[PDB]
Amino acid sequence: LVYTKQTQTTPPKETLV
Amino acid sequence: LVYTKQTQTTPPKETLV
Amino acid sequence: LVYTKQTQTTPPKETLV
Amino acid sequence: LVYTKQTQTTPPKETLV
Amino acid sequence: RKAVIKNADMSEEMQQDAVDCATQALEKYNIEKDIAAYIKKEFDKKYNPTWHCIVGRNFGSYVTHETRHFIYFYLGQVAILLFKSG
Amino acid sequence: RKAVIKNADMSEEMQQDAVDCATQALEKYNIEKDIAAYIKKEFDKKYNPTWHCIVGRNFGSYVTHETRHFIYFYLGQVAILLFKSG
Amino acid sequence: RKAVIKNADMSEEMQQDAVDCATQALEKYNIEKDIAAYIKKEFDKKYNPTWHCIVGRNFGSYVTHETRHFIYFYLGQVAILLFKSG
Amino acid sequence: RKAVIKNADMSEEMQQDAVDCATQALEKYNIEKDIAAYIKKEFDKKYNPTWHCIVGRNFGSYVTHETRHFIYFYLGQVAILLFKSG
Repeated sequence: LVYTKQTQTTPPKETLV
Repeated sequence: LVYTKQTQTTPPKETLV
Repeated sequence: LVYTKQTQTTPPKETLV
Repeated sequence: LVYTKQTQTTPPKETLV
Repeated sequence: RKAVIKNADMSEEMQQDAVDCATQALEKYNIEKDIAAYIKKEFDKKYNPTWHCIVGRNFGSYVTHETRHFIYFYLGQVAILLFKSG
Repeated sequence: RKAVIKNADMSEEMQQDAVDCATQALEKYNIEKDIAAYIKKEFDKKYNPTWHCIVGRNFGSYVTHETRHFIYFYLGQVAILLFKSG
Repeated sequence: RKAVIKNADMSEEMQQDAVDCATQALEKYNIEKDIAAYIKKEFDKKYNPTWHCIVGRNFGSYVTHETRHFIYFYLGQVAILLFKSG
Repeated sequence: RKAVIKNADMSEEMQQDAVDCATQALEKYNIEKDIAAYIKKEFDKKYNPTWHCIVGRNFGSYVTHETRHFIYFYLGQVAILLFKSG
C-alpha cells in the first residue's frame, strides 16, 4: 500500500508584544 | 492423455501507499 | 528437425535517477 | 535513470542594522 | 504499439499471422494468461497442435520447438513467445 | 526462499526433483534464461525429452503438456513453470 | 512576484506548467501545506504518479528524483520544490 | 533538544533510528541541506532506496510514501520530515 500526507510547521508564533 | 493449462502470476501487489 | 532456444527479456532498465 | 539533489534556501539575509 | 521481432524461426507469413493474432489478443484481453490462451488456441486452429504461448514482461525460457515453428517478439512493452512442440 | 506449489500434475517425487533442481539453478545462475535452461537440460537428462522451462516474475501462459508431467510453483519471489510436451 | 528557477531537471514546458500551477496555488491557498498539496495533486493529474511537493521559506532537502522530473524555484519570497519519485 | 513526534507511519524502532540519525546530523552539520543529506544517505544505507529528507523551520508539504515508512518530527526548534517513496 501507499499513503499521502501533509506536513505544515508551526513557526513558533511571535512572542506577544 | 494430454491436458492444457493456464499459468498467470500474482505480481506481488504494490505495497499500499 | 528440432531446435532449442533461449528467450530472456530486457525488462526496460529503470530510468536514470 | 535517476539523480539525487540538494536544495537549501537563502533565507533572505537580515537587513543590515 | 509496434512489434519488434527478436528471434524467429518461422514462415514469414506465419510470422505475420502471429503478430496479428497478438495485436487482437491485446485488444480482447488484459490478463496475460488470457492473451497467451487466445493465441495458442488460434494457432492450434489455423495450424495444427501443439502450440504453447507465453506472455509477460519479465521472464526467460529454455524450450524446444519444431523447425520453422518458433517466434519471439515484443508488442511494445509486452513480450510474446510462441512455438509448436507438437 | 520456500517453495509454493501452485498447480501440479506430476509424480510427487518428480515434483521434488523439480523443486530441488530449481533451488540449485537459483544458486548457479542469476539470469532467468540460464535458470530455466539449467532445469530444462536437467529433466531431459533425468527424464526424457522434451521438457520446456519458463522462469520469471511477470508472465502468464497457455500450454499443453503430457499427463503427469506438468508443474508450476514459486520459489519465493520467482515463478517456475515446467512441463514436457514430448 | 516573478519566478526564479534555481535548479531544474525538467521538460522546459513542464517547467512552465509547474511555475503556472504555483502562481495559481498561491492565489487559492495561504497555508504552505495546502499550496504544496494543490501542486502535487495537479501533477499527478496532468503527469502521472508520483509527485511530491514542498513549499516554504526556510528549509533544505536531500531527495531522489526521476530523470527530467525535478524542479526547484522561488516565487518571489517563497520556495517551491517539486519532483516525481514515482 | 528533545524530540516531538508529530506524525509517524513507521516501525517503532525505525522511528528511533530516525530520531537518532537526526540528533547526530545536527551535531555534524549546520546547514539544513547537509543535515537532510546525512539522514537520507543513512537510511538508504540502513534501509533501502529510496528515502527523501526535508529539514527546516518554515515549510509544509504534500507527499506520497510507502506504507510504514514515513515520519515527521521536531528536534526542538527544527522540523524533520523523512519518508521512502522507493
